Amino acid sequence: ENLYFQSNALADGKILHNQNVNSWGPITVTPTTDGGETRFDGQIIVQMENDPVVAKAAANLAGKHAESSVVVQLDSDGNYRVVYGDPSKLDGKLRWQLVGHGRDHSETNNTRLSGYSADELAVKLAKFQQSFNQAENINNKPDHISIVGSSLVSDDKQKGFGHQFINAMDANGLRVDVSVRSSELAVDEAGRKHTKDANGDWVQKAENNKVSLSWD
Ligand SMILES: O=P(O)(O)O[C@H]1[C@H](OP(=O)(O)O)[C@@H](OP(=O)(O)O)[C@H](OP(=O)(O)O)[C@@H](OP(=O)(O)O)[C@H]1OP(=O)(O)O
Ligand SMILES: [Cl-]
Repeated sequence: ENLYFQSNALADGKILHNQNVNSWGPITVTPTTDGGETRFDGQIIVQMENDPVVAKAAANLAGKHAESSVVVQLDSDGNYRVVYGDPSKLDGKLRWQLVGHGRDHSETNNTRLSGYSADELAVKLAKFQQSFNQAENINNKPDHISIVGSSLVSDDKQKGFGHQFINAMDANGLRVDVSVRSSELAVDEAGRKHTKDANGDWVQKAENNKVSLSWD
């Protein structure tokens, strides 16, 4: 069990590959059925790097709400490809879940998601919104961003990547709520997230491992 999770922890993938989306490996979603109520009418799972753990996590997240999820692979040039789902159905309250490995540890934990600083990520997402909305003729923006990478906010939840990111997103014209984890993070086969607690056990719904940043 813990074997599966440490193997799937979303930190420090050895080979960073975020360039040229056409060269990325595909994903296949296996829709699952036990994931009950979601407040989002639709969501985009944004795969930020070509890594097998990241690809698997993105597919698993999609499978939890297969009918209303779109998976996009998004590269360093801002080119993307829709690898799962129907962008034209995205309506109502939307979430984006960003999937990638956190890297480059500091006193406030990881400083990079899929090779991007908080500010670079915000720029990439703002360009992505513009490009996607015009290519797919959608006009919807997220209400929430869930950061699906390991340890991207400080242990005390006051500093780090998540804070720089929510502020940078707003400075780029996207005011959104952001959920982000201070612990190691992994996604199971049902698309549920598990975090590593203080003892070192992989656990579910540990609120001390997550913070939800908001414009109150
Ligand atoms: O309702 P549940 O089955 O317990 O699932 C929740 C819910 O996700 P769904 O949209 O899939 O229902 C949360 O979404 P919120 O409305 O709270 O945002 C999500 O939180 P994030 O959006 O922050 O990712 C949370 O994830 P976590 O385990 O980090 O709380 C996740 O629970 P699962 O991990 O069990 O899917
Ligand atoms: Cl709500």
